[PDB]
Order: sequence, then structure tokens, then C-alpha cells
Amino acid sequence: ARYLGPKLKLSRREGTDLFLKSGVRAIDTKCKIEQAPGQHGARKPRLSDYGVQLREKQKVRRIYGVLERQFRNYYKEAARLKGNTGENLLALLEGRLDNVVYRMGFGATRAEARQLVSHKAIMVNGRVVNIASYQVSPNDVVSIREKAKKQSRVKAALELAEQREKPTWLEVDAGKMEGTFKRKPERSDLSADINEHLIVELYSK
Amino acid sequence: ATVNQLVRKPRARKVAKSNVPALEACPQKRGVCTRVYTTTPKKPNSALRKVCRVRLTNGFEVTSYIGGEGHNLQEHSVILIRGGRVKDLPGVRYHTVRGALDCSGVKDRKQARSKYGVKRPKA
Amino acid sequence: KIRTLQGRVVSDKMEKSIVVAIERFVKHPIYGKFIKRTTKLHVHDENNECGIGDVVEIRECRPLSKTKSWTLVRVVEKAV
Amino acid sequence: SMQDPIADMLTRIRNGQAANKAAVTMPSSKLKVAIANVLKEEGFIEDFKVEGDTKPELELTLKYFQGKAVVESIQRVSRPGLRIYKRKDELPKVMAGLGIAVVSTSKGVMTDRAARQAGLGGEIICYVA
Amino acid sequence: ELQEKLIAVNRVSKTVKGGRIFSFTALTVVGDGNGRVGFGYGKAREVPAAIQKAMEKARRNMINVALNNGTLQHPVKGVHTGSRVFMQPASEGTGIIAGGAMRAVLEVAGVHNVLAKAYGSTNPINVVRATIDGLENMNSPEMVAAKRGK
Amino acid sequence: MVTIRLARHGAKKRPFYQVVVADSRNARNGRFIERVGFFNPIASEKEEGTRLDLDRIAHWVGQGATISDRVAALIKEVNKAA
RNA sequence: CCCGCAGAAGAAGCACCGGCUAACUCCGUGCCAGCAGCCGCGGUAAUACGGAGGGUGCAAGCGUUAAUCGGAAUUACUGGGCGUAAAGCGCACGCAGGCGGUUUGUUAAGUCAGAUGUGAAAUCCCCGGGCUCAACCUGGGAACUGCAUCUGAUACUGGCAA
RNA sequence: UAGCUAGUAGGUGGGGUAACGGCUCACCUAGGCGACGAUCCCUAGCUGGUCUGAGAGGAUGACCAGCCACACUGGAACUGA
Repeated sequence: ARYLGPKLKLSRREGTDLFLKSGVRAIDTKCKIEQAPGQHGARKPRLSDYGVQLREKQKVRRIYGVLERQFRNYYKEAARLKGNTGENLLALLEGRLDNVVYRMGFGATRAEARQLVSHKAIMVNGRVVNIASYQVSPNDVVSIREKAKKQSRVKAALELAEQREKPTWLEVDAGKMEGTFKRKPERSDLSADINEHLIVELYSK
Repeated sequence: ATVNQLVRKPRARKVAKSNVPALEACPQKRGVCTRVYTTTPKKPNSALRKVCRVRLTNGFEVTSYIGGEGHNLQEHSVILIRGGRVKDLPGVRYHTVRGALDCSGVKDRKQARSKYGVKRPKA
Repeated sequence: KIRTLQGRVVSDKMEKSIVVAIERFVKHPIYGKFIKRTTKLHVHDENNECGIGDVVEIRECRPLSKTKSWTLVRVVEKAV
Repeated sequence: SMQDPIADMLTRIRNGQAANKAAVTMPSSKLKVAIANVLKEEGFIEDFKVEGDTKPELELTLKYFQGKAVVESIQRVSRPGLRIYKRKDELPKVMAGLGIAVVSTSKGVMTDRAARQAGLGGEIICYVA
Repeated sequence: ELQEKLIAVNRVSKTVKGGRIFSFTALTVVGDGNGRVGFGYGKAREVPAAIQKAMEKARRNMINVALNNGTLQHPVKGVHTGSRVFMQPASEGTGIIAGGAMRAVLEVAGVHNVLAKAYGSTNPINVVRATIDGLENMNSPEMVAAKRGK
Repeated sequence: MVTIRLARHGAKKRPFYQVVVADSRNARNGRFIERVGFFNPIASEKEEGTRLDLDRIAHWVGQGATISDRVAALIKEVNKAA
């Protein structure tokens, strides 16, 4: 029900940093990125069309830490909502509670944020939410409880929040350790390199 | 094709009957395996293929392939037939479920283990 | 008013009764062609004024025999 | 025998556009002049002219924009073998609105735009694309 | 800004005097990403010479398409030899959802989000030829209004 | 006898009762003449918990319908407004 | 449901890796053992068999089998064909049937527009609400493409008269 | 599977039912249904719906709800709204 394995291997099959070990240090430096996703990893794949579509879906799931039935349900919900299904799908992945806890700098990675969410260290709107996939509405206040406030992790995580780009659709404020999800993220406000038409076309075959 | 001709007599695609009269279209059936054979295949292949002939529980006497390397079937040995054609033998339409009623799992197997009735080796 | 139908006499020979064919003109559900379609009805008339080949209006009433739940109102267009 | 003179008219116009014909004559009727008036109004033909006294003859001066022909594809929809009567909601648009569909409504012979604006459906005669 | 991609390579044969002789055919489509689609066939004795002749023929023999915002305009049907092909503008009907060998020409064509369904034969050499014929005889609202006055 | 009565429709350990007008010898969640309101015994402490069409209820009691003890309790709860 | 305790401590499999189809090498076997949905692999260096290492896909599931629809425009109403691929009766006459040039008038049956009654509730869809979320439950609407009746319109089709 | 039907089709009168009605009986007429598929044969509970489908359709009708039928098998009535 979640991955639990070598993370930088997943980041190495995709060829791109999936932010799976954000943590203390800088850019990887001990990953052997691009070089060998397994034993025959030095081989160029010469990847197919199914391979590029598949590999795009796997990039997105392995970023946000979602498995397939849950992702597939996000595609059905993004499909039925009015508008653009790629952009709706990223809006559904960005409203996840573990993601919003990661974006605010409360967790160093999304797995650490998922353990903060999971171990009842996070309230939304003054109610404790235990669930990684809670869908944070706009104009909500998500914060850390009094237990697990001033624990080392979150402090260190806010320390590495300043190294990243400070997302526009949040009120990050780390003094009180509370945040406000203000609006839904625009497609132009996130990541610029994921090709969601490939995963629309992957599920539409 | 003219719409009058279809009002007089509509389109009708045929029924496309079943490859496997395991009757009622049940997932498995059980049978008694009246005998055990080895049978030579069709022309481009050559082997001796281990195949039983089975009196099912619904009356039908059908022949059935036995998967994997080596079996313990002999003539009474109540087995669970499955459904699935072996193209290389003329007229077998079924398989035996290994790891079922009187059909043991394949000895010393480690991969694709579930489809041969073999439990996980303790390690 | 009352709901009535119009049709033509298809046969005559019965003892104070008649039988009337009705022509409903209905679109085929699959093919979209408007097709003629009949409805033969055993219709009552007191004193059997209408003969074969007529055109007659007809209303529904209580049962008067087996099938027969229909009775004429106006014989029109008898022309032979 | 002739059993659909409208499809005959549209055949005359397809084969006149296809042969770079300047003008097209045919026997005339009220429905053909109604359709021809819709075609002139919507810009698919240049002009029409009904002559004769006892045997009227409709004449359509055709259009050619460039070397290409203006009437790209004219089709007969409600043929005599199978007539097609659409409501005001079922009333189709051809080439996503770039191409009219001549519907005979109770108010007269109109286009799809004009009869969907008038709020009434009818018998859809031909697609002009 | 050329955006080339190959669809199909095949091994054809000839059958001379002494045995057979095997040649390779490419089939590529180039296009800028805003109309301007071409395809080229090209055949040669090895595969990279075949693709190079195909690209070189496809860079010339390139056709204009009157796109909409990012997509087609009206539904269009193009036919070639045995290969009948439908397309539907799918006004932001997200993603290019076309068959094989039609996804490529629609991809480099610059269209983004149409609905397709090839019928008939679906030989790749004739399913393009039935997409360009198709995208070629698809005209814009400023062309139809040019033709018919307004 | 026609009865204005409750009919259990929510999930397990979470009932939602719909007050209907049924011929009394039908099943509970079976055939009814018309539904006329609802009653959620939880709902949350928000706004309603219960709405109930008093005009149609007065119509059916005018016809001769009987009322169970809960529906009488709900009409005694929502008296005219509160 | 809330709080406290102790400690990462009790908690990961299953299929697949020749092409289709994401994912590759070594060893054993040598037309055997066996695999296989189709194409087909195996007769000594097998990316197809059996094992190992590695990888891929799913995940408290995963595969196989049975069954349905899809793909299948391979029954084609939407939406196919018939010189040679299957397919034009050996040729005609003709009843029932289907279709029917052109003008005017009337009708208004088909057709169209509106109204009313009905089309049970649930289910599907939309906008909300409650279970920590979700599944689930639920409020209101839309929908139920229909039928019947009444009111109109009269271009087309039909009836009638010329 | 091309003919089926003699209470059969209709009429008059008597009886019967809560109620019309060949529902039943006597008499009279010789009809009625059928290629728009009667009769015979095989299968089947029906629907709201469910699954699939872009759709039109195709398959199906487990749970939930409406209707029908049955209560070991064949038949009959009694009590009773």
C-alpha cells in the first residue's frame, strides 16, 4: 500500500530527480544518476510509445507516492470535473494532505510529510487528520499539533524549505508553524516538465 | 442492406460457441482420469506430452493436458480440470490444475510457482 | 370529447357485429422508417348497418363478448 | 423513374461544380425554388432564375471562389426511402457550423441556424458543406 | 523547430537470380508544430540511409494545415487507398487520441487534442496519406466565409 | 389503514429515516404512496436534522391516515417553526 | 472517538521480462525435459524451456480459468459490401408490399411548437451536506430520450377534390 | 412448424359473479384467427435497473425496490373484507 524500498532507484529509472531524498545535502552526489537503474542500466533503452506514456505515469506516481488504483481514481475524478483533465489531475494530486504538508516545509520529503500526517501530528482547521490523501480545500489552515511541534524533524524541514522555491498558492509561515492553502495551484505554477497529456492518453486507450 | 430488407429480415450475427464444454461454463470441473497417456504432437513439434483422459462429474469424457515437469497421476486420482487449449496436441481442450484435489504441485520449482501448485519455500 | 379511432371494415359476416382494421403509421425503432401497421378489432354494431369495405369511426366501451370491447359511432365513406 | 427531384437537383449542382459548369438548368418546382433561395441567401450559388410558362426551368448560376468550387459537398438527407424529421434540439450543425443544413419547417424552408433561432424543428432536406 | 519522427521501418525483398536481396523502407513524418506537416517514404539498403532519405523527402513536400487554437476545426474524414480515417476536433478533448501512425502525424502537425478512429485498412503508409488528405481538405471559418461571401 | 411512518434507509450504525405515507400492511422499506419528509437522528449540529412537509401531512390526516409515535413526536418537535 | 504507555518494535507477496507488451544476462537441458493467448521456441554457445542474479508491473493482494461487452466498420440504423476476393435470381410478367412528376384549394394523419397528466422510490449525471477522507449515506435539481390528451403551425409527406 | 379453431366466432334468451364477459347452458347464425407469422416446438419469471459501449446498440436482470407465480406432487373447496 506504499512503496517501502530503494528510493533513488526509482529516481534513477526515470532519469530525473523525483525529490525522493530531499533531506540534508544538496544535489544527489551519491546516486549514480542516469547511469544504471539495474545491471543492464548502462544500455540506452530505445523506448517505445507505450514506454514513454507509461514512464510518464510512473514518474508522476513515484513523485507523489500514489499507487495505481488510487491514481486511476484520480484520473476518473479529473475526467468528470469540468475543464482540462491533465490540469485537473495535477490539481487533485496537489490537494493531497501529505503533499500540502511537504510544500509548506513541514516535512523534508513527501514520505516524511506522509508520516507526520499519518502519526496524527497534523490538524486541518483545528481537527486532526490522520489520512495521507485528504483533499485540502482552498482557504484552509493546516498546522502541526502541540505534540510533535518543536520536534527536530519539522524544524530541520523548515530549514530546507528556504532552499526550494516557495509555492505561490500557500501562506507558508514557519513562525507559528501553520499554513493556509489559499487557492488551487495553476498548471503554470508547478514543475513545468511533466507531460500530463501522456497520462491522459495512457488511461484513454 | 436496403432498410426495407432489414425491416423484412433483420441483421443476425451467429452465436460463436464455446471452445470449452466444461458444461454450464463453470471455471473448473472435477474428473476421475480414466487413463493416463503420453501423446506425440502435430508436425512442427516433437515431444511426448503427458495427457490424461477424464470422466467429468457432469458426464463428459474429455481429455486433458498435464502441466509442468512430472506428475503423480494414475487412473483414479480425482483431478480438477481447468480450461485452456494445448494447440500442439490435436483435441485436448483442457488443463489440469496442479496443486488441486489429487494432483500434487510440481516438484522443485521456484518461478511461476502459483500456476503449478507449489508452496513458497521457507527461507 | 371522447377518444375514437377510424378504420375500415375488413369482414362483415357476423350477427350484429363487424371487424375493423385500423392503420397506425409508426416509425421503426432501429431503422427510422415510417411503416404501416394494422390493428384488427372486433367491433359491435346494433342493427349491422355497415357492410364490407366501409370506413367507420369506433369508440371503446365495456366488454360485449370475447374480445369485442369496441362499438361504432359513425359510418362514413361506404362507397363501392 | 424520377422519384426524388430534390436529390436530382443536388446531383445537378454536384456534377456542375465537378465539371466547372457555369450554370445548371433543370425542371422547376416550388420546393426547388425554396431550396435555391436558401442556397443563394447562404452564398453557395451566385443566382437563380426561373423561366418558362407551361414548363418552368430553374437555372442556377454556380459559384467558384478560386479555381476550386464553392459547394464542397452537397448531400440529400431526407430521401423518400427514409425520411428524417428532427426536433429543434436534435437539429444538426454541419461542419461544426461552417455549412448549413436546409430544413423544411412549418414556417418555411430555412437553414439550421435560422430554424434553431426560430425555435422550431422539421424535416431536414440536405447538408451543404 | 523541425520536429521529425519516424513511424515505420520494414524489410522488403526483391528475389534476384542468386537468392533474395533485402532492402529497408522508412516512413517518417516531419512538421514544425504549427500546421506544416510532411511525410516521406524513402527506401535504401540499410536502415539509417533509409531514414535519411525519408527525412530528406519529408522536409520538402510539406503541406499547410489550417489549425484552430490547438486542434482541428470541424470533424473531417480523409480516405486513401484502403484506409478510411475519421477525426473530430474535440474542443480541448484532452490529449491526442489517435491510432498508431496517426498519432505521429497529428503529433508533429501541431494539433494536440483530437479524437480519431481509423477504419478500413490501417497500413501505416496509407493511414498517413489519409490523415494529410483529411487535414488538407479541412478549411477554416475565414476560408468558408471568404468563399461564400459572408 | 394508511400510515405516515418512518422507513430506515441510512447505512449500518447510521440510520437515516425517511417519513413516508404507506399502506400500513406493506413492508417498512417497501411500497409507499408518497414520501413527505425525512428525519436524520444525527445529521450533525448544523441547521436541520429534519424537514417534513406539513401541508401534505395535514392532507393525509384529513384523508384518514394514521401517524406513528415517531412522526407524531417530530410534528411535536417542528411544531409550526420550532 | 479521545488520552497515556513501551519500543521500529507485530505486519509483502504475486505475475512477468522474444514480438504484440513495460522489463536482460549467466548457468543447466539439447526436437528432450518442457513452454505457449497468437506468431511460434527447444535437434550444444536458448533474451521464449528449468534455475540464479538483475529488472518490470501490480500490491494485501496477485495470477489462471469461466462468462459478458468492447476492440469487431467481422451483421455496418448511426456504420460495410456484391466485374475479378464471399456475394446480381438464367430471363421476364406481375399480385400483396415499398416508392412516386407538376399546380391550386381543403384537411392536419405523419411532422413541428407549447401546455397538462403520467413516466414510483432507489440507481446514473450535476450542485451541495455528513461520516477524520474515501467507499458510504444524504438534500435539491436534471434526467427518465416515452405515452396520452388539449392548444396551435402548415413547409415537406399522406388523405380528399380539381 | 402454414394452416389452427365447434363454446370455437357472433346473436337472442335463461342462469352465474361483487362486476362486464361463452363465464355457463338452450337455441339460432357460420363464423373467428393466420404469412403484420396464427398453430406447434425449444427456452424463459417481467420491470426499475446492472455490465460494457463515444454513441447507437449488445449482454443481463445476483443485492435493493415494484408486479406475477409457486409453497412435497395432482386436484378441490370452506371460513373470511
